[PDB]
Amino acid sequence: IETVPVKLKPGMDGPKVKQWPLTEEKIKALVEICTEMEKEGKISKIGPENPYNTPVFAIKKKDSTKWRKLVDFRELNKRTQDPAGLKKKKSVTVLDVGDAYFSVPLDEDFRKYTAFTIPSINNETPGIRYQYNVLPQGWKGSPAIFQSSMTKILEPFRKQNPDIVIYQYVDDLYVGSDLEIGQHRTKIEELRQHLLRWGELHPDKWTVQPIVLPEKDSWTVNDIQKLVGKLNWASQIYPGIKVRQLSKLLRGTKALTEVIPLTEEAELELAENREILKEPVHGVYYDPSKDLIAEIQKQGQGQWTYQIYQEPFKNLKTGKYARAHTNDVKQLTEAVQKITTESIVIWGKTPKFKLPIQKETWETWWTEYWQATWIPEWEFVNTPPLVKLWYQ
Amino acid sequence: PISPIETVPVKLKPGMDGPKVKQWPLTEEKIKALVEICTEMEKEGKISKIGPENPYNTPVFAIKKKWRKLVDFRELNKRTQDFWEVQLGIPHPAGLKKKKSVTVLDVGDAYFSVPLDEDFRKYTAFTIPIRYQYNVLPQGWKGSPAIFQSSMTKILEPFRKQNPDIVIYQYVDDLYVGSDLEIGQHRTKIEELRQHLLRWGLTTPDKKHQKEPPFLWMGYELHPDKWTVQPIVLPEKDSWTVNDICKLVGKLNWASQIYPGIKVRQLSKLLRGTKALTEVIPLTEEAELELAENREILKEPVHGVYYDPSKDLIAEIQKQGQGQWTYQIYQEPFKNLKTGKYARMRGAHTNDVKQLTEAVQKITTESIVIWGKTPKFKLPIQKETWETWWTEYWQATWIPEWEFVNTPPLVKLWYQLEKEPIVGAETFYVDGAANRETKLGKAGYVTNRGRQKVVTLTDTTNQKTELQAIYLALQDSGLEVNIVTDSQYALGIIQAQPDQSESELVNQIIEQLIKKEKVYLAWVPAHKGIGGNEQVDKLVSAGI
DNA sequence: GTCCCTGTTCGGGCGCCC
DNA sequence: GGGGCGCCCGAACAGGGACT
Ligand SMILES: Nc1nc(=O)n([C@@H]2CS[C@H](COP(=O)(O)OP(=O)(O)OP(=O)(O)O)O2)cc1F
Ligand SMILES: [Mg+2]
Repeated sequence: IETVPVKLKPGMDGPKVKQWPLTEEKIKALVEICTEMEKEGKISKIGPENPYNTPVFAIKKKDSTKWRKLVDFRELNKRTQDPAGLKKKKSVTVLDVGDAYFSVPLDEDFRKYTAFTIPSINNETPGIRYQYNVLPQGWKGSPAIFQSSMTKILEPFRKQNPDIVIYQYVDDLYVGSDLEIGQHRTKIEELRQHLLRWGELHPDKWTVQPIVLPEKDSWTVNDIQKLVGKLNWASQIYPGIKVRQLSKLLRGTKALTEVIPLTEEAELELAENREILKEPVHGVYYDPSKDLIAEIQKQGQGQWTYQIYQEPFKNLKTGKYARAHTNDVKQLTEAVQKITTESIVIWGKTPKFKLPIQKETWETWWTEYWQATWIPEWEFVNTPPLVKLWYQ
Repeated sequence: PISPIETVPVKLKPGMDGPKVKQWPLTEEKIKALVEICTEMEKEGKISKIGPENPYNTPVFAIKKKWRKLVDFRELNKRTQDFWEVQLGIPHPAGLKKKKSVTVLDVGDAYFSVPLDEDFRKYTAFTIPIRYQYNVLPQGWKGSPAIFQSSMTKILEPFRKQNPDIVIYQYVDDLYVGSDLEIGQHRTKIEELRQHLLRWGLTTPDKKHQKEPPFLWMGYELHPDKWTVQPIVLPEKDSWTVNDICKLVGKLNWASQIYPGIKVRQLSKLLRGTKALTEVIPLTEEAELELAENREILKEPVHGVYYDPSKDLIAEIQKQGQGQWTYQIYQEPFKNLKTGKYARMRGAHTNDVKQLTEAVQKITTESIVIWGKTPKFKLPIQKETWETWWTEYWQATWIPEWEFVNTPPLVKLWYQLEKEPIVGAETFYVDGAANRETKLGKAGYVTNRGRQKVVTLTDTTNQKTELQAIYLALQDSGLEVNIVTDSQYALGIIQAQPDQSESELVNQIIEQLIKKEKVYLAWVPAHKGIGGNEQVDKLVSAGI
C-alpha cells in the first residue's frame, strides 16, 4: 500500500493541547496498548522537537476487562482539510470497526500532527510521546481515506441483504434492520464474520418532548403569571401563541395567591394555545454547513430535557432523557452520549453541546462515564433558570 | 564526557536567523571562572573555537552555585522552533511507596554530556572577553531542558525494561532509586544503573551519591517512615513591599503542603491596586494578624508519611472563613500524607456549598496526579444540606463518596427561596430603570396593599436599579414577602443563594434574605402590561 | 449596534525543583 | 539565562440581556 497526501486548512497549525491527568488504571491500560502498538509498527516514539500534542485516555468498555484507547482528536479534526432510512429501522446495532484503520499507512509529513503523550503517576518520569504511522482511530481523515476500501468490503453484504442499512461514522458502523431481534442479531453476527475474513438501538421508538400547559380548576394570579411568561417565551417558537386575553386578567396590583376566575375569552385563548403546541414546528431545514447545537436543561429527579437547533428557536428536535444515589455528572455524560448518537443517526453529524455544569466539575469526571469512540465539541453555560421552567 | 546518543534535530522558526548581540562588560571574578570553565570544555570537545566565518554571537555570564556558566539566549530562544515540554509536573514525596532500599544519585555536568545538533551549533556562538560555539546543550537555551529530559528517558528506557520493579524517579538530572531488595543486592543494582549511565556518557559522582537516610530530594528530607520539608524561613521586615509579600505568599503556599491551617487571603488582597513591584504597603490588621497565625503554626514540627496502595485515601476538609479552605489527606488518622489549602474566589457571587464543591474538585485532580486515584472525602456538611442543594440547583453538580464530619464551622445554606407564593405575605412588584446618557436612575415598588415607593439613584446602571428595587422591597416588608421582578439578571443571582459577593449591594440584599422568614421571588416578562409590573414600570421610568 | 456584567484565558510577578 | 508545577492578580477577549 502507498499513502494519500493530507493537508491542514490554510493558515492553521497542528494541535497543541495539554495532556490531562489520568488514573492509574487508565495509564496502565494505555501503556499496555501502546507498547503493543509500537511492536506492530502502528506508532513510533518521538521527541520534544515535535511541537504538537493531543490528549489521550482510555475507556473500560461494557464490563469486559478490555480497555479501548481513545484519542481526543477534536482539535486536529477541526483543522483537517475537508441515509435517511436508518432512523426508521426497528433495531440498530453499533459496531466498532476502528482497528481496520491501522492497516493503512499515513502520509509521513502528516504523522507529526498526531502526536500524543502518556503521563506517569506522580510524575515519576517525563511524558512518553508517540506519533501515528497508520490511520488513527477518531481522526476525521481516517474514514475518508478508507472509504473506497470500506465500500469494497461491504458491497457484497449489502447485495445479499438489501433491506439492511449500513452507515459508517468514523470508528462506527451503524447497522439497521426491521428483523425481529433474534434474526437481527444473527445477521449482525453474519456481518461480523464477513468483516473478519478481510482483517442495541431502536430509532423508531424515539419520542419528542412537546411544550405543555398545566390544567387547573382554579387559577391564582401567580399561576397565570407563570403561564403568561411561559407562553410569551414559547411564542418565539410558535408565533401563533397569544397572551393578550390572559394577560388582561392581571390588571391591577394583586396578591400572588388571589384566585382569578378565567373569562370566556381567556379560556378560548388558552384552548387555542393548547392546540397550537400540538401543530409541529414549521420551517426548519437542516443545514450541513452549520453547527448542530444542543442545549440540555437539568429538570431534577433524573429528568433531563434537550433541544437540537442551528438557529435560535428553530428546533430540529426536542427531547427528554429520564433515569437516591444518583450521579448528576454521570447522568449528564450519558445524556450527551445519547443525544450525540441520535444526532449522528438522524444527520450524520455531531452537535456542539451547551453543558449546564461548571467546566472543572465536568472535566474532573466525564472520562469516568464515557463509552463512545467519538467526542463532541462542547462549551459550558450558566442556564438562566427561566428556560428550565419552559420545558417543564 | 559526551553521550553517544543521537542528537535531536532542531530548527529556527521559518524566515529567521541567529542572534547577533554584543557581549556586555563583565567583572573579572567572572572572566577568570569563564576561561577556567571554557578551557576545560574546549579541551573536552564540548565547545569549539570558531573564526570570523561565524556572524552570530550571544552574551554570556556566570553566577555562583562552584560556578555556573550561563548564556542569555533570550534572543535565540525567540527565533528557535517550539518544543512540546515533556515535564508534566513535580513528583511529590507523599506519592512515594515504602521501599526496602533507597538511593539518590545526581548526574554530573548533565547538559554538557548531551550533544547538540550539528546544524544548529553555529547559532550558539559566544565570545569570552576568545570566540566559541557549543557542541553540547547550553544553560540558557529554551530547548535544553526538554532535550535533556527526553534524552534521559531514552537512556533509562532499556534499564527500566530489564528492571521493571526498580522504581526510578527521574527529575532532570536527579535520580531517586527505590527497590524491594536487601541493601547488598540493591547496591549491586545501583552499580548496574551507574555503568548503564556511564555507557551513555552520564557520570554519577560519588560526591552526590546518597546512600543513607535522611535522603535530600526535591526540597525534602526522606526518612524511612516519614518525610519532612526542608526548613522554611519567613522575612521579618517591618516595612513590606509588593515583592516582599509575594515572597511571603509564595513561601506560605509552599509550606501549606504539609503545615495544616495556613491562610493567605488578607496578605493576597494587599496586592491589588499595585502597578509595579517596588510599592510598599500597609499591613492591614486583618493581614498582620494572619501573618502571626501562620508564623505560629510553622514553629511546630511536622511530617508526612508515604503511600500504602493497599489502604484508602482520605481527604478531610475544614472551613476557615472568607472563602478559605484547608485539607488533609491520609490513610490512617493523624498520619497525614499531605495537606493543602483552597482559596480561589470564582464568581462575582457564590455560597459555601459551591466553594466546597470546588475544593473537592481541586483535591480530586491533585490526588489523581499524585496517587492515580480519587480519595474518599470527610466534609463539614450535612448529607441533607447537600441533597437540598443538589435538588434545587439547576446545574449538574456532584461530590464523590463522602461522609459528614461535625467539625465546625459546618457548611450551610443561609436562606431558602419558597417554591410557592406566600399566603398572607404582601406582594411587591419591583422595577428599576436607568439612563445610559446621564447615569441617573430610579428603583421602586408598588404593593397589593397600596404601598408605593420610588427612590432616585445617581451614577447607576440598569442592572443596579433592578437590584436596588429588590433590596428596597426587602427593606420595607415584614418577615414574609412576595416579590415579583422582571429581571433575569437579579433573579439569576438570588436564586443561586449566594452568601457572599463582590457587590456591596448584593451583600446588603443577602443580609436581608437571611433576616426573613419567607421570601418568594417570581419572574414576569417586562413591557407586556402585566399588572402591576406595568404600574411600577411607569413610576420608575418617569423622568428616565 | 451600545453599555453592562459575567465568565475565561493568558501573561505578569513571586514560591519551589533541577 | 532555561524548563516544569503551584499561587495570586489584572488585561484582553467572549458571551447574553436590556436598551434607542
Ligand atoms: N538554575 C538552573 N538552571 C539550569 O539550567 N539548570 C540545569 C538543569 S539541571 C542541569 C545541571 O547541570 P550541572 O550538572 O553542571 O549542574 P550541577 O553543577 O548542579 O551538578 P553537578 O555538580 O554537575 O553534578 O542544569 C539547573 C539549574 F539549577
Ligand atoms: Mg548534576
